Amino acid sequence: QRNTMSKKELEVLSQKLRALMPYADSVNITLMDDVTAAGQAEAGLKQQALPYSRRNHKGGVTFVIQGALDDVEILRARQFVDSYYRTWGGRYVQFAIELKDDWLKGRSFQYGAEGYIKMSPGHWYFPSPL
Amino acid sequence: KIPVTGSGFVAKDDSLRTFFDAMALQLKEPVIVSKMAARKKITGNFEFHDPNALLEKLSLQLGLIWYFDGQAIYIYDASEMRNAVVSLRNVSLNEFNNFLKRSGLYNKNYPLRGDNRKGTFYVSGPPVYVDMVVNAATMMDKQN
Amino acid sequence: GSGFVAKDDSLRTFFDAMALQLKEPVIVSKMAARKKITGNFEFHDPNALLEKLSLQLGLIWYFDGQAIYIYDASEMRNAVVSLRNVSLNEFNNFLKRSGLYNKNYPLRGDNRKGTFYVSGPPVYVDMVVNAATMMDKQN
Amino acid sequence: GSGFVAKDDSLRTFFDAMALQLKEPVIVSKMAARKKITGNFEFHDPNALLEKLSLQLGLIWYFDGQAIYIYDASEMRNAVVSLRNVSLNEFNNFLKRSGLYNKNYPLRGDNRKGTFYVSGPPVYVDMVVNAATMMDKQN
Repeated sequence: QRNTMSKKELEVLSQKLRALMPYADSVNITLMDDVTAAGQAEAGLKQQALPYSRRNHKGGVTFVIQGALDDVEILRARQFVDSYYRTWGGRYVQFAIELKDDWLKGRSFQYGAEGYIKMSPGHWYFPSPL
Repeated sequence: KIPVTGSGFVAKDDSLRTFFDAMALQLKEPVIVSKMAARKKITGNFEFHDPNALLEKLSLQLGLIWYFDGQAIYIYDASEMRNAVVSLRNVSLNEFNNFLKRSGLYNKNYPLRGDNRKGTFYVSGPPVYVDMVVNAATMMDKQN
Repeated sequence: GSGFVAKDDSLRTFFDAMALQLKEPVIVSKMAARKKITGNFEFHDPNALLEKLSLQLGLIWYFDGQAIYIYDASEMRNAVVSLRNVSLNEFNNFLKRSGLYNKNYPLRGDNRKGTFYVSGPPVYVDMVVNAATMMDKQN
Repeated sequence: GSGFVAKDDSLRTFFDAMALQLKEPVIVSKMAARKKITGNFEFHDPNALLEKLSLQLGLIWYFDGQAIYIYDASEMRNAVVSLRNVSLNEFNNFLKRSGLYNKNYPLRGDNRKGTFYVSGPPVYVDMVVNAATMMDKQN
């Protein structure tokens, strides 16, 4: 969904990538779909029950895992990220595991006169008194 | 250099006096917090898009009483509510209530309980409201 | 829904948590604030729960129209008061028309006489005695 | 072109710097002289800057015609007074012609009666009570 090269100028790229790797015989080029690379990254992060946050923008996505995670949520998030970078790489989707001292693991709310309103994700976090 | 995006007041262990002073611009009147009701604390991120509903909901979750007499907002706590019984002689409750309605001190949360055409009734509320109702009711009998 | 998980709370910080489902402010006395209570409670009808808990704990309460007062049982005071020119039917109709008539602590006495007997919470008896000796002197 | 650069002043150091752009001297009380302020200000419209700062800091102010008195909000007093042989409309017509009429703290009461209610700064209430009681003794 982001490349606009024709069939004639896709064999030029395959013939030029063949000259870079002298051990190869013919480089096969296939077009992977673009929403499957973000859906597998989202559903694999929901399956481990990890508090995450998705930020969609043009030309790549990102998933942020903030908060005071415990040892099981760190070992499961690090094992899934290292089992995903092998398959798809880090050109499109990037993970953002970071530890801060707030008991709400990423989310934030403000409270007035009707209940709670879910705030937009920002960089500033409220420090947790417990 | 204050990085937050929206609007609101963030309180980190405030003393319930600087909080209600921060709500004193959205409320267009100054706020007078009492001495015993300023020993409580509050912590969180708040947002005042309309203040008269937040003040009513916070007065019941924290436990407080408050009164607005046209110029300021007096805030007490629940354990300071005082009451009194007053007996008129020549003016009725139905026309003293017209004095409160014409002036602007009528408060529907703390009305006057009593007979409509009589002289004795019962009032209970904040100490700035009771000490006004008693002093004006016993100053209208000597006027008439 | 709603509720309040109390852990060693002390009956002044507990009834203020019920002071939102009840729509009136709650005033707890000093002797009734020494007792403590724990557990997970659920507020969906508070006027049926405060009646049962004021008997299991031992308390008396009263709602005068603007707040709810709570004392313990050993704070009840009594009074025997007399009237000179109005009867019991005038005072009971004054209480029913004003709205301070409490059906659980009524006035015991002869229906056409001057004397009766009041017994209840100290904010109820201090109103009935004052409004009975300040009303007959008006006439 | 003008402006004060406050670095940890004491609200008496600060408001005297505004006493040139305001054309009247400023008198700050000693309980409202404990609060402090910092920042780069700009005195181009001080009658709206004094109004905005008195609500953010928490203050009440009154200008009678010679000076500007500034109190903190916890010094607001109130009083109820009764006039025997003059009504509220001629006393308010006295204040409209004497220039002591303050629209922020008006007089609450019946429009042709003797009893009314007043609240504001301690220099406004102590003037209004003495001026109200010094006309009935004159009549």
